[PDB]
Amino acid sequence: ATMEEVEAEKSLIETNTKQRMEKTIETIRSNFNSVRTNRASPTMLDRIEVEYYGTPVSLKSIAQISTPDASSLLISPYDKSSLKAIEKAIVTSQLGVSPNNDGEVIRLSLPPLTSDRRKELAKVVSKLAEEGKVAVRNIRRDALKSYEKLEKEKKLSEDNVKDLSADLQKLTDEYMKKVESIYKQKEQELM
Amino acid sequence: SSVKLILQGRNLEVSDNVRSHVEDKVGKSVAKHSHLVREVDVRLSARGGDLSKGPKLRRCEVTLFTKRHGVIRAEEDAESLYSSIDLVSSIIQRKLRKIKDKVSDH
RNA sequence: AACCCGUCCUCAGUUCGGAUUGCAGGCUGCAACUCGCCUGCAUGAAGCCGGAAUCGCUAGUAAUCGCCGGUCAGCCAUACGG
RNA sequence: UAUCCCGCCUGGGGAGUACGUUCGCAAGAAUGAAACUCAAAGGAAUUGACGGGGGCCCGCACAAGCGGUGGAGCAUGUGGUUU
RNA sequence: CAGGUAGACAGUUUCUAUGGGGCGUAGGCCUCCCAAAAGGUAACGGAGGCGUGCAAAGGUUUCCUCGGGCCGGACGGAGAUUGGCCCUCGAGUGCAAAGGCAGAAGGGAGCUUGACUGCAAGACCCACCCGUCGAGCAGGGACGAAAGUCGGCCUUAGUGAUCCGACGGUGCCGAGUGGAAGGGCCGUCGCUCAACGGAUAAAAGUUACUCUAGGGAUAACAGGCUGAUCUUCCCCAAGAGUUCACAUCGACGGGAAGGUUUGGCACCUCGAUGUCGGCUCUUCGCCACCUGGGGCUGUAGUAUGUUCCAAGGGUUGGGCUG
RNA sequence: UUACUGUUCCCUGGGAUUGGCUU
RNA sequence: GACCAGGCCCGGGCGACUGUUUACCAAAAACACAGGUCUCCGCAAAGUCGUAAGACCAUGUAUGGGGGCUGACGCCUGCCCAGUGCCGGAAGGUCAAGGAAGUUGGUGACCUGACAGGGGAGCCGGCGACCGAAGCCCCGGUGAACGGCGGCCGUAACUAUAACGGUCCUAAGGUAGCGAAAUUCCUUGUCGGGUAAGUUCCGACCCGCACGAAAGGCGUAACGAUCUGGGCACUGUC
RNA sequence: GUGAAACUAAGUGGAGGUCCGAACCGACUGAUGUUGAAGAAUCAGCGGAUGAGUUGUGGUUAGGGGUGAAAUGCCACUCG
Ligand SMILES: [Mg+2]
Ligand SMILES: [Mg+2]
Ligand SMILES: [Mg+2]
Ligand SMILES: [Mg+2]
Ligand SMILES: [Mg+2]
Ligand SMILES: [Mg+2]
Ligand SMILES: [Mg+2]
Ligand SMILES: [Mg+2]
Ligand SMILES: [Mg+2]
Ligand SMILES: [Mg+2]
Ligand SMILES: [Mg+2]
Ligand SMILES: [Mg+2]
Ligand SMILES: [Mg+2]
Ligand SMILES: [Mg+2]
Ligand SMILES: [Mg+2]
Ligand SMILES: [Mg+2]
Ligand SMILES: [Mg+2]
Ligand SMILES: [Mg+2]
Ligand SMILES: [Mg+2]
Ligand SMILES: [Mg+2]
Ligand SMILES: [Mg+2]
Ligand SMILES: [Mg+2]
Ligand SMILES: [Mg+2]
Ligand SMILES: [Mg+2]
Ligand SMILES: [Mg+2]
Ligand SMILES: [Mg+2]
Ligand SMILES: [Mg+2]
Ligand SMILES: [Mg+2]
Ligand SMILES: [Mg+2]
Ligand SMILES: [Mg+2]
Ligand SMILES: [Mg+2]
Ligand SMILES: [Mg+2]
Ligand SMILES: [Mg+2]
Ligand SMILES: [Mg+2]
Ligand SMILES: [Mg+2]
Ligand SMILES: [Mg+2]
Ligand SMILES: [Mg+2]
Ligand SMILES: [Mg+2]
Ligand SMILES: [Mg+2]
Ligand SMILES: [Mg+2]
Ligand SMILES: [Mg+2]
Ligand SMILES: [Mg+2]
Ligand SMILES: [Mg+2]
Ligand SMILES: [Mg+2]
Ligand SMILES: [Mg+2]
Ligand SMILES: [Mg+2]
Ligand SMILES: [Mg+2]
Ligand SMILES: [Mg+2]
Ligand SMILES: [Mg+2]
Ligand SMILES: [Mg+2]
Ligand SMILES: [Mg+2]
Ligand SMILES: [Mg+2]
Ligand SMILES: [Mg+2]
Ligand SMILES: [Mg+2]
Ligand SMILES: [Mg+2]
Ligand SMILES: [Mg+2]
Ligand SMILES: [Mg+2]
Ligand SMILES: [Mg+2]
Repeated sequence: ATMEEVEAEKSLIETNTKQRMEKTIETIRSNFNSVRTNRASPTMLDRIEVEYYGTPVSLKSIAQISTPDASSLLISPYDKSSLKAIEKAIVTSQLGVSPNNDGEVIRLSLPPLTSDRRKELAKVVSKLAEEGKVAVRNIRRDALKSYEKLEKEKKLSEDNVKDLSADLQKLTDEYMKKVESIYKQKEQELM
Repeated sequence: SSVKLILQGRNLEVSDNVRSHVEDKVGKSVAKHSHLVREVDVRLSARGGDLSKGPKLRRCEVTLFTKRHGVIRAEEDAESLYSSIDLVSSIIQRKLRKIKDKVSDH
């Protein structure tokens, strides 16, 4: 178990972690944005498509999305024939909003935050954080096995594993703090 | 795999998201008997609504010529474009499976 | 016209094959560059009967040879109808 | 055609399901709902269509024969791209 | 009698170095540095290599010079091969490195086997055993016209004592004598005996059921040294702060004290310095949580914020956890 | 204990105990 | 009315239970247990103790005896025989002592040469064609025998998951049931319940570091000077 | 009660590795003692107590061993 072997076995296993930790933190942030806590919605209306002369086309190409207020939204359709198609898609999408019409445009109104919704919604926010922590702990759980597999194969010493393992926890614990930090700023958004 | 494809904008323009949806469906139904066929013919159409009088309806005509004197004719009509593509692909997978059951009758 | 008689070419990308391009000319037409048809020369590609597949034909038919006409000033007709 | 007695049905799905009860070593049997939901479900028979059902017959339908296409070059049409 | 066959049973082995031991790594030889201008010189100090190869890459005689850059020339281009010019040892010398070598120790050609036999004055090295160079003499020879050169390779790693055995040779001995068996002698061969001065022809683990002889020469607790780390301050002020570096934070970096953290060293204690937390009972320190008294404020007031003097006194009861 | 060298139980062959007629 | 003379209830883990155990720090979840299963033994039995004679087993006879594992009862007890074991097989290959077709050497009655060469008989030796068992190799069976029971990618119409599929490697890749457990490192996992507040306790989820089917799995009334949490009553524990 | 049985109500009977609890055999908790009264006991409660029970007398098994409801426990205060 020369030093050149410890560096290589450290470099191989460690890069699989860091390259895997960044995948989790990237996807975990996407799980928060999918909760859609009625802050602002230039993004919600993007995935809804509509039919325009036998062509499924996104709403972004057919009309403009302007946010005059955080709790509302304005759609300026260039074609009046395409206005009704937008109303159909929003309702069939079942997002949870009742669109209105003023004869020219479509206006949305995100509802207010209720107490019953905030608690049921807060349970989802905590649940996603739990799914993030277990994702990290599985990576700590996978990395330490490989150090033990090298040990049983007599390519590392007992002394090397205790050093790498103790040094590997410091790496993961840094990424753990990123989980709470994203959770702290989110819990402030509930109010 | 290793099979060509032919689309046709009969009464409209063929988009890219649509073309991806076409390859996804027939790619499933044809991947099974992929070593029997060489090409895939497709013809999309649209009618009604704002274009013509009557209910909006979009046709998807799909023809297939295998490597051994096989001919398939499939035509369906639906209210949307993707729904029309879905129903036709189910018909091809039905008749395409009917052929192997006759060849593998023994 | 295929065909008959006679000379030459003897299995070669060849006296097979005639694409591509340059030069020099003619006819139609007010007009021929994009965008017509032809002549005279010189260049002389690919191509050695052709995968998986697939078409026509049961008698003067298939195969093969050439002729005519319509539209048309002219003609991209190797088409169409005989 | 008639009399006497027993059991059994009252649209379909949910469902012979759930709770509870009796029996059974168990597997399970018997008894047996409701919420919600559709305007049908179903029977006989006819007519066509269809059948890797049966029987018969026909067309260059296959088979057999002759010559081609698909390859090469060049006419000429369609798509596609481009404008 | 022989072959095979159960740790059922017996007798034993199971290396050392080591900033405690173990897991790891290493064990012999050569080269450079550390090595302090002779030589020699340690560390778990920094870099790399060897366990050979060549029948010519040996010996002798003899003729040559590589490499780089530019220019010219078909395929040919940065680069094959060819001509010329310029700088001159920048190449190469089977392999690591150092040192050395230019009409050469490098690169070719011709003949050859001295990659001999029997020696050897005198030296270098040095605990011992080993190891290294070598004028010169005889013999019989190679190359060269001759003088002269040659006892393997430009040099330094390419290796293993002794016992025993094996092959070949031999004018030696031959257990009464003659022979023979066998042995000696000469020439040479056979170990990754690599833990490489090799304990045997032949050997791994476990003990928390344990035991003895010893050690503070040697670990864990504590003390002490050190102060990386930790804690607490200071220096510079790029900026934040509506403008305004210093009301309050202060990056980038720098200079300190303290000895409560985790550690390094292993100096006291191994014919004993009994541990974590808690109960009870103290007592000091200030780098100040509250109480007393002040300054500044982006201090209106109340209430803070930061900081100075100040350690007199005070600093609760419970749930979970050893 | 699949550490080294051995012992024992056990299995197997030759010999003794051990002989006759046939194939 | 003194002395004498049960505290009780709800829930969970382990073991079925009565019992046995480290005399002098461990009474238990360990041991035993009824039962269940595998394998051996046809009596001059296997097995066990002995140098042997012989003894026990047994004055018994496969509904009996010995040995291994498991441990009432109830529902069940899966996959892999490549390897290691055990059983059986017998074609060939390897093969001891021993036997002996022969071959070879030493000695020398003699012969010859010029001290040496050759050499009969007899004696003493060496080598060994071929014959030569079991065992092993080899061919099958056997898991309530020792034992083991995998990874990497992609895919569902919002994300997220992956019913499904592809690939590599093994003898085979963990089936029922259970699951932060007497097993879970991260860990005081997370949600719920209980408490004014619960690193312990109960229920559930499953990311099972490293459950798992007779070294048995999941449950289980009763029992326990067993471990573990809560509550009523009681009290100088406080 | 039935065709006869199965099944079923009383009485008799007094079973159990049954219950409470002395002797007897054990030794779970705590206190005390810990140069003890005692080289394991005293005090207060505790377990089994018709059974796989306890006990006397007289005997058997002896160390590369014996014995062991198996702790490496016991074999004359001594047992890897
Ligand atoms: Mg050609
Ligand atoms: Mg030809
Ligand atoms: Mg052709
Ligand atoms: Mg006809
Ligand atoms: Mg009918
Ligand atoms: Mg035909
Ligand atoms: Mg032993
Ligand atoms: Mg042995
Ligand atoms: Mg001894
Ligand atoms: Mg040592
Ligand atoms: Mg000096
Ligand atoms: Mg020196
Ligand atoms: Mg040089
Ligand atoms: Mg030279
Ligand atoms: Mg003699
Ligand atoms: Mg000599
Ligand atoms: Mg040595
Ligand atoms: Mg223990
Ligand atoms: Mg023990
Ligand atoms: Mg000391
Ligand atoms: Mg310490
Ligand atoms: Mg210390
Ligand atoms: Mg101190
Ligand atoms: Mg210290
Ligand atoms: Mg003393
Ligand atoms: Mg002060
Ligand atoms: Mg009492
Ligand atoms: Mg627990
Ligand atoms: Mg018990
Ligand atoms: Mg008991
Ligand atoms: Mg005791
Ligand atoms: Mg007890
Ligand atoms: Mg006790
Ligand atoms: Mg016990
Ligand atoms: Mg016997
Ligand atoms: Mg057990
Ligand atoms: Mg086997
Ligand atoms: Mg087998
Ligand atoms: Mg399962
Ligand atoms: Mg927990
Ligand atoms: Mg576990
Ligand atoms: Mg508690
Ligand atoms: Mg639990
Ligand atoms: Mg287990
Ligand atoms: Mg099993
Ligand atoms: Mg098992
Ligand atoms: Mg069990
Ligand atoms: Mg108990
Ligand atoms: Mg009793
Ligand atoms: Mg009692
Ligand atoms: Mg006792
Ligand atoms: Mg008492
Ligand atoms: Mg009592
Ligand atoms: Mg009692
Ligand atoms: Mg009792
Ligand atoms: Mg005695
Ligand atoms: Mg003795
Ligand atoms: Mg004793």
